[PDB]
Amino acid sequence: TKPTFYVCPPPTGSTIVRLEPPRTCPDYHLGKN
Amino acid sequence: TKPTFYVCPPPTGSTIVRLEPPRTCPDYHLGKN
Amino acid sequence: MKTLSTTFISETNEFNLNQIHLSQCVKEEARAIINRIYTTRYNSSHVRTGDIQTYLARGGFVVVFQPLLSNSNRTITTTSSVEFAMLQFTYDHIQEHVNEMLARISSSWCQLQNRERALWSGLFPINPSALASTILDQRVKARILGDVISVSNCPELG
Amino acid sequence: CQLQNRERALWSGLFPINPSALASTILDQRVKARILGDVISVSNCPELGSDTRIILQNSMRVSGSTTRCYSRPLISIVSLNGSGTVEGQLGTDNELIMSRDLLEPCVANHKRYFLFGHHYVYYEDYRYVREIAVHDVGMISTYVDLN
Amino acid sequence: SRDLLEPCVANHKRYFLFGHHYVYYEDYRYVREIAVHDVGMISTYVDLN
Amino acid sequence: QVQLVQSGAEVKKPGSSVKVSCKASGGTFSNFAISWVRQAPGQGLEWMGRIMPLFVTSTYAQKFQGRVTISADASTSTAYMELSSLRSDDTAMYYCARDITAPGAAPTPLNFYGMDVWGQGTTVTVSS
Amino acid sequence: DIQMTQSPSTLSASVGDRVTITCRASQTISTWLAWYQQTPRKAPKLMIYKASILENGVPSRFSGSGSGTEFTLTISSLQPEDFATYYCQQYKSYPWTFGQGTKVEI
Repeated sequence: TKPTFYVCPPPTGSTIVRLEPPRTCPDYHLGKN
Repeated sequence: TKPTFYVCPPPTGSTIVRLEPPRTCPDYHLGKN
Repeated sequence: MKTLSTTFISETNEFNLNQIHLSQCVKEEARAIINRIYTTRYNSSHVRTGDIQTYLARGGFVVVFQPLLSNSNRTITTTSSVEFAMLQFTYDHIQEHVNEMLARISSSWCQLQNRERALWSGLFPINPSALASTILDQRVKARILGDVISVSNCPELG
Repeated sequence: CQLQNRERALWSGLFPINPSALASTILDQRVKARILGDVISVSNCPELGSDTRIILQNSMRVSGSTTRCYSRPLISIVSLNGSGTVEGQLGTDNELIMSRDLLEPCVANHKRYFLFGHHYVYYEDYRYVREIAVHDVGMISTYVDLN
Repeated sequence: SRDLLEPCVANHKRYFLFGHHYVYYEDYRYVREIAVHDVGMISTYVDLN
Repeated sequence: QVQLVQSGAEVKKPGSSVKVSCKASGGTFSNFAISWVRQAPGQGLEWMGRIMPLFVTSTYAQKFQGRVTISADASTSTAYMELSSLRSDDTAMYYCARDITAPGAAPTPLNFYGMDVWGQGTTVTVSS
Repeated sequence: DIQMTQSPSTLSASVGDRVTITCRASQTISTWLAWYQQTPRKAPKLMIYKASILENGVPSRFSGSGSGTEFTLTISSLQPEDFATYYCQQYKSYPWTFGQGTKVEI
């Protein structure tokens, strides 16, 4: 096929992001009396 | 809520640790004659 | 009842055997049988927890149940099959086991993701564009502006 | 088991780059770690208690010098019991260093965001500019779902 | 070869793996040694029972 | 703990100054951003300017910018709040508040932990 | 922002009531509000800063919430030392214009 190249312009502070904090894990209440 | 900051004093060689070596994986002998 | 592979389903209420014709046998017969079973098997391991209880199971059965604890007028019509109760036992078993395993898979998956977040956070300074392109499923160019990441889209060369 | 045994290689190869973050994740507890050759020496980080006022300084520039500037914002830990005033700088993940030993060649067109508690304080050309809450910055997630 | 040199740091303390032991060098001199099985471990392994 | 004190019961005629002082007790006075508030009997409260450490600027409020002048010493641990106007509306209970800060701090509301400690109250009257 | 409103003047209550002293703002104070307390023969004293944070020396029966132009001071378990005037304080841009009234709870 045809190779595709990219062009990456220098970023700008407009779109800033962050890593999401760690998700809490559900406690499974499996178990009966 | 209230932000919590930390204070990290410089470590000391007292408590040294290491990464545990890779665990062996169990061979599941599922299969009958 | 794991020895029979049978699960009976009663109500939470007791059944009064006085509503049934000619039910004088059950009380004392079951008392004798339960006392023999207790004295021969659970004499030292467990202890009784009250008098015998009588429940009307589903499908027309009467369960005379004696609760143990470790040292730590009408007539009843019974069906001609206990296949439904074996089905109930089998479904309960498979369902409980598969649910425990699914819960374990889920807890481990959450812990593993929460740990791989540390690798992702520690490797962004080294190569921000590659990690941001993988995470965003789209080719971008990223910079580390201190504690944040500033991304920008990379249009393909026409 | 195979996947864990393979991710051990990533963990072992990334400890030199950032020992404190990886050791805090592994130990499920905030620590400070050093690589002492082939081992890791950890140390617990006690949380900054009350009666403590952390002040954020306006400029990141070294006094008098123009070719040298600080990398992270400077803070003044003012005391309330009369114990004086500690002067350090703002570390990472709300870590408050008790010294100002993180310097850098003073770059041109400087723009950085720093985490000060629940806010991202913004410094442009080594001076305070504005601030934005953490909940306002957009997120990307490294988490894969399993429902 | 001996092509791994460094600017000689002050207050030098390092542990090196020599087979089944962690040989300890303080200020660029041998000091002591400790078996690998004696050093405390941290595990990157998540369990799935 | 820290203590701030004003002059006391003051009676001044309209056409002069007041020159209210505010003596401190501790805190080194290098971590004091002295603010001044007031309210006349029957009014809520008001704000009359803030003098930050390295006391040279003394940013004032909107309504008293042409009237009041606030200064400090950093060696005597005092703060003065002269008005020199006394327009007959200057009849309130002038307070000497204080916020914790440091010299060279950023102009950010993240560094404001409230006016924790206060003064006594002056109870100034402007009438003959 | 530069001008803030308040709650009714009195809000009479008794010992053991949950009273809210809601005061509002003009130009979206982003959690930069402080609450005070001035008894008739005292000086005001800090109760809440950052619209949610208590000051050292204040019982944890006091609370605070709200993020923009809508902030409440909800007290619970009103012990007999809550019969005082309360004030909202704005620190987002000078001048720091004070707010609330709420003369007394009797």
